Amino acid sequence: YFNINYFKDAASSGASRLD
Amino acid sequence: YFNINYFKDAASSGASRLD
Amino acid sequence: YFNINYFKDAASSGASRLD
Amino acid sequence: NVGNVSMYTVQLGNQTGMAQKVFSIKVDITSTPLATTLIGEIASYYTHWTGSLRFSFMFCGTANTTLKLLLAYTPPGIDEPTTRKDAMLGTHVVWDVGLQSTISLVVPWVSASHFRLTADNKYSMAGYITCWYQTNLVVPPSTPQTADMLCFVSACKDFCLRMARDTDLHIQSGPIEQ
Amino acid sequence: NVGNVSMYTVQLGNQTGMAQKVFSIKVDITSTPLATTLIGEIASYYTHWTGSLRFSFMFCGTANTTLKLLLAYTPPGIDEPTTRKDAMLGTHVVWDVGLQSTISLVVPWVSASHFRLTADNKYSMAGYITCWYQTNLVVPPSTPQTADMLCFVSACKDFCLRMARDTDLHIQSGPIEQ
Amino acid sequence: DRIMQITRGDSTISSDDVANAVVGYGVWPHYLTPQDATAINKPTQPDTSSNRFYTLESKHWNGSSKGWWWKLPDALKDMGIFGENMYYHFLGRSGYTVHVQCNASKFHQGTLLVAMIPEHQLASAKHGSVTAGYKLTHPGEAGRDVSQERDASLRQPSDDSWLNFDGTLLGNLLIFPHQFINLRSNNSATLIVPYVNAVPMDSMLRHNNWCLVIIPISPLRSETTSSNIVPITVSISPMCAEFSGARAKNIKQ
Amino acid sequence: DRIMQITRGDSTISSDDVANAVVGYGVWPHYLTPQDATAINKPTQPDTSSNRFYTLESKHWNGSSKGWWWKLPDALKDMGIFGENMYYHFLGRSGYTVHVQCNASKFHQGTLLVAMIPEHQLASAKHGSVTAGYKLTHPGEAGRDVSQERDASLRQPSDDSWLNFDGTLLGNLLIFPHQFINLRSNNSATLIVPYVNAVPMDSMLRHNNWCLVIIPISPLRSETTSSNIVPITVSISPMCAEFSGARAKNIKQ
Amino acid sequence: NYIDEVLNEVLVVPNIKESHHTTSNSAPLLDAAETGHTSNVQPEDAIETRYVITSQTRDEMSIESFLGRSGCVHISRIKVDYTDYNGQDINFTKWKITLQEMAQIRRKFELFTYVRFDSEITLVPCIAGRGDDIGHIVMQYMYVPPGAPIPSKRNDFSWQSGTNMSIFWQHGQPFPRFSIPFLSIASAYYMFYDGYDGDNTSSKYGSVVTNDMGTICSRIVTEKQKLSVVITTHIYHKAKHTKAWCPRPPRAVPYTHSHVTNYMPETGDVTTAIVRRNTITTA
Amino acid sequence: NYIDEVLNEVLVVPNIKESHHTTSNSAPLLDAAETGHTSNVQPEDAIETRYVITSQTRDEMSIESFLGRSGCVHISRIKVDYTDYNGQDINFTKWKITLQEMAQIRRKFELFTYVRFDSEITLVPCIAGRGDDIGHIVMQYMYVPPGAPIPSKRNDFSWQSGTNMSIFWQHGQPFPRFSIPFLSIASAYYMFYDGYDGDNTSSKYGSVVTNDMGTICSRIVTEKQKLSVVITTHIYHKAKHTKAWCPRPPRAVPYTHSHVTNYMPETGDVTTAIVRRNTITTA
Ligand SMILES: COc1ccc(N2CCN(c3cccc(C)c3)CC2)nn1
Ligand SMILES: COc1ccc(N2CCN(c3cccc(C)c3)CC2)nn1
Repeated sequence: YFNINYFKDAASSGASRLD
Repeated sequence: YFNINYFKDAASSGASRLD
Repeated sequence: YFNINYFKDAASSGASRLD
Repeated sequence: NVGNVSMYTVQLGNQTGMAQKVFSIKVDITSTPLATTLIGEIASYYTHWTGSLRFSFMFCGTANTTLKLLLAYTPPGIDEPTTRKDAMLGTHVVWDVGLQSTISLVVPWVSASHFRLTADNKYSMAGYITCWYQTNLVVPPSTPQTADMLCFVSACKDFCLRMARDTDLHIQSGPIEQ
Repeated sequence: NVGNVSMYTVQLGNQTGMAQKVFSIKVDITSTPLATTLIGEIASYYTHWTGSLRFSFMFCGTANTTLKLLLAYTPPGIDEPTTRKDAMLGTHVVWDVGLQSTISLVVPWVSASHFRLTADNKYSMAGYITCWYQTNLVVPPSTPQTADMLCFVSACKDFCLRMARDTDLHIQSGPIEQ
Repeated sequence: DRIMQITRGDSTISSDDVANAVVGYGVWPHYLTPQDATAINKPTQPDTSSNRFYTLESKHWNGSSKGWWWKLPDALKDMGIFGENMYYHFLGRSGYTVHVQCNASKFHQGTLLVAMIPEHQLASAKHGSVTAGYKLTHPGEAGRDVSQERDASLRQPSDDSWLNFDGTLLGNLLIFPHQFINLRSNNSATLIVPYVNAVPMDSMLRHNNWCLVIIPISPLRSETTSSNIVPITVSISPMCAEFSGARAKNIKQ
Repeated sequence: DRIMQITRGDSTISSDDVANAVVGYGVWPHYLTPQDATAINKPTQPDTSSNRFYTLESKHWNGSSKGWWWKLPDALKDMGIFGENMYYHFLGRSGYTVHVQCNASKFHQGTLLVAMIPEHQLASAKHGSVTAGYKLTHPGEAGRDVSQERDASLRQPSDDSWLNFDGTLLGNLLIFPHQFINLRSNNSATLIVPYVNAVPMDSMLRHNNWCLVIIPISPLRSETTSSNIVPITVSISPMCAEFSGARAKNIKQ
Repeated sequence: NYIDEVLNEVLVVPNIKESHHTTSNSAPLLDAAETGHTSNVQPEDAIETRYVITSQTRDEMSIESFLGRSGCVHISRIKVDYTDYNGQDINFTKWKITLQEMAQIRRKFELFTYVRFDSEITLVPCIAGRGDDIGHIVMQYMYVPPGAPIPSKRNDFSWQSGTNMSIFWQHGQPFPRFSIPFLSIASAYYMFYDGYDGDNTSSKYGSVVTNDMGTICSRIVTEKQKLSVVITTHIYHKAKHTKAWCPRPPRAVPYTHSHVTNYMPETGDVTTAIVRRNTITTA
Repeated sequence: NYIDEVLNEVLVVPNIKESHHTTSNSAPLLDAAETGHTSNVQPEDAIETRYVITSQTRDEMSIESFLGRSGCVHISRIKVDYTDYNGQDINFTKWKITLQEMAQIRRKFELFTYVRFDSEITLVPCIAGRGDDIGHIVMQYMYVPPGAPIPSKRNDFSWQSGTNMSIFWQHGQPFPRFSIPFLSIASAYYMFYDGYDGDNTSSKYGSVVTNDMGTICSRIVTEKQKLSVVITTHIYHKAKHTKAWCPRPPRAVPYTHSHVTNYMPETGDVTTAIVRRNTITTA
């Protein structure tokens, strides 16, 4: 389960990723 | 229903399997 | 909506079927 | 009779008169004497019933004995018939007692509402069934002159119930111990 | 004996009489002496048990020494046998002490219910096992005349448990400090 | 045709008149399968020498008779071989055939209701939580009731018929495998019954699986000399008997 | 290798030392064939529950011991199941396995001759035409002789060994199926024996087909405390038991 | 399946065909019920029937809609105490699992000899305020099979459930509801029994010999409080995935004691549902 | 997998084949247990067995269903004070993580030498009302590994958790429950140890040397209140994704002290579960 930005804005999202 | 590790980390998950 | 045995065990499930 | 077994037999008697009547019960399957019956006991677990029904009678008479009863189903509409002619007019079955022994009377389904209520209701009144002598009970010498007939009721493939509900026929004016 | 080690050995003795009896224990795997055993200790973590079981005995006797015991499994049904003949009638194994040293006795699974309860229950009574002399314990000159036999119990591939529950064999009438 | 012939051991029974035969729950009695099994030993299966036609003690049919029962695993606790194998083994399993004979003449009138019943937990005659006693639900060939008298000190069952002894209006009893003996057509009653129980093989001693009841419904009525006695005789045949869990031997009681 | 393992019922026997085993007349015991048969009924064949390893009463080996015998069809007239089926049936047929155990130490010296014998018609101890009595050739688990005392009023056999009890120089006895128990090598003796008799199935009561004898040849000699008792224990297993001619039940005697 | 299952038309009953008259030999209305069998006669046989296409399902007439319904089988009660907390056999309940201890439902089953099923549960704590404020009251319902440490009193060590099941409910959170297999041991639950404990002329005999699925102990955590309370955690039980073998006559007389069949009032010359008639002639 | 896993038929046991008699040389029933090995004899070997197709799973006999069950391992308590709020070492708890401080569960593990697993947690605050109204009482459970500022008293600065974990629970909201890896450091959790701190004849020695996974400090936010309270936030622990190496004998004697193996009552001449018999001859 993931990438389901339930919210529109980007500022709202999980902790970013890593690379 | 399964394998939906709603959480990122592995330490968080159901009781393992059997084999 | 159905057959989504959210729980592992079989003892936990809806009222069986009919046939 | 009631607290005993007899409460199950119906003795077919003398009858000085002729064309006399035996018994009657009403069809509303939740009505003592019916009720208590495996069926009744049950039906009383549902709010509505339907279909045909089957009444069977057996002669616990003798072998050399003979008789002919007339059984009848008087559909809902009027009063349980006072006389045979009046009752013979509707649904019935003449029963010839003989080498066989069991006559089975069917109770067709006559109703307005596809369905009837299991609970006492003036509307959903299923009617009456009664039994009378067609001829007599003749017995050759040195045979008893009264004998019994057992009666039963099983369903028809017609049959079906619905709307489960808790029973009538059992009040646990307890509790229950240990 | 019990708080010591001996509590583990069974000395095979003299026996003036013949065909005399050694010991007995009951099979209900949650019953001291059994219980405490790696198995028992465990089983007491589950509500139900099943399958066959294995009892093994070893001769801590001498080399020049000799004997022959008869071990038996008396299934559930009656009382632990008072006499050998009576017990020999059911499941058993004659054991010839010799160059080998270990005889293993199997306890078949005899029961009505595929499964037995781990908890003391008159119903799920597994039975008794007992040991007696077949011959004697003969020892040539200047050898002791009593000697010991150790006994053990391991499972069978038959075996299996279920319904986990908290143990019996351990009451923490504590607490526990620091 | 009504005539019937039955052969079970070294024994055979005939009946020039009958009301079919009945197979309990439409299943024919047979031997246990390695699927439903549980035990591990090889069962002893006495064939013929055991599952044969044993006849019990006879009884009188009175105008005062009330009814009499026999409990099967128990009725043959003495019947040779079967009834020894019973006592020598823990696990016992077997099905039966019940031949109920009761004749009189075509000038007689009477009706007997015969029925078998899985787990017939009887009720005590006395109010409370005291269950019927062993020794009284273990009568033997002889059966129980008749319309008899007895100590009320004994944790004694209900001699009570109409309630089914279990307190279920007799008459619904027709749900259990049954048939009648209407002296005007019938002569006997034949019940055949497989092994019913949540376990593959039970204790032939502690547990009686089948329970049989015979109850006069319409009272015997002749016009003859009461010198004319009309017995009721029961005959039984273990079928597909199987035993196991061999050992010493229990004890009679 | 000498070690041996034998499994017969729910029973097994072991022996960490042995002198082979012997099959009587080189024939292995089995069930009767529809060719040599004669009877017409279906024999009951208790398997396992019957043909299992029964052990008798034990005995003492004395420096004064003279010898002791057991008659087989008879030694198990009490051994559960087999020994009931015996009494319930007319015809009985069966073969056996004889495990003779007798240990002591490697510091002991002794020799036992074990032998089975088809039709062992014993002789009476008293001159005449009076044959041994029933009741005395029908001892039971317990066996006979030892070196015992008894009424001479009884049509009593010959307690006489060297003549074979039948009056044939013991020593020619080696013709019957046998083996010894030389305490210096041996531990047991194992005899296995089919059914020998001019008839397909005999009377398990009137006729004892096999007769077994054990005779001290070289007297037991230790240098130990006579607190050291060296028993002799016999164990037996009907094999391929088959019965038939079911009925009431004989009576014990 | 859907439609048939959503429309509930799985088990449908046949229709009543049309008939004509019969002046013929074979009389279907005549059979001999002594055979113990059941007649097979129908409308179409006895009368001059018409033609009715049916549409009644025998869905609700299935051992699963007959059985599969939640029923009070026990009412655990705790009249708390603050005076003595703990103490022996206090402020924590322990009732023996198995019905009987409650009617209605008990009667239902009993309609069959044997039986088997996974049991669904549901709790219904009801906190009665006997004080001027209860607040937060945690609860611990811990099941316990046989041979298991049953708490002597509240805070034993058995309430650690290191390997047992304990469900927790705190005032607010919805009603706990869990399930459960077919437990028992062999094949099915003995709806009766005609066996005993043993040969002991003092042994037990009844459907209490084959059913001892341990006990369940309650206990109200949260500890000592000011304003008192009393709890009544109701219990309902539902049978899901049920099975049935061999049926039997219903129970007309009001039960007695737990386990057992006994009928036998304190005089009540005994009593059944049957009503009395003046005469058979008029109904 | 499903079926096998849903039906729980993963680890099935073999069946018992059929046997016949054996009048043969090799005696399987004879082995010498001194070899330290275990016999391999079976039903089929010893008797004349039949044929039983089995159907018992050894699923529930897995280190995960043996271990994977929640158990009280600690009962944090706070008898609040309103008189002095803050003050040093008050109204905030701090217990040393690791079992022992609780039986049942402790005994379970100890069945093995080493071990390893992710730990699932669950809190169970229980607010006892000692006042005429509690209302809203926030809570802060903040974990703290080693070398970390442990709050001197309630409101330190360590309750900011700028980089620590603090779970918050407010009366109403369900029971908090989080997880946690295998922490430790090397490979697995020392279920025992036969090492010491050092050569100091005053060094430590036991399974308290290899396990110091810091401490966890509680603390009830919300500040000062009127009507008092007392809290008891229970603790349960479950082992998910567990492993096991090398087993060992269970613990029959009631433990002593935390850490350590010590057995040794205050006289109790010592005591074990073994029962006494009159005679070996009758059981
Ligand atoms: C005789 O058949 C039954 C009838 C009832 C029963 N119950 C069902 C309810 N159950 C249960 C219900 C709630 C809580 C706990 C621990 C157990 C116990 C067993 N078990 N077997
Ligand atoms: C010896 O093995 C163990 C045994 C227990 C343990 N615990 C598990 C629980 N855990 C824990 C549980 C709840 C809250 C917090 C912060 C930590 C601490 C470590 N760690 N290692």
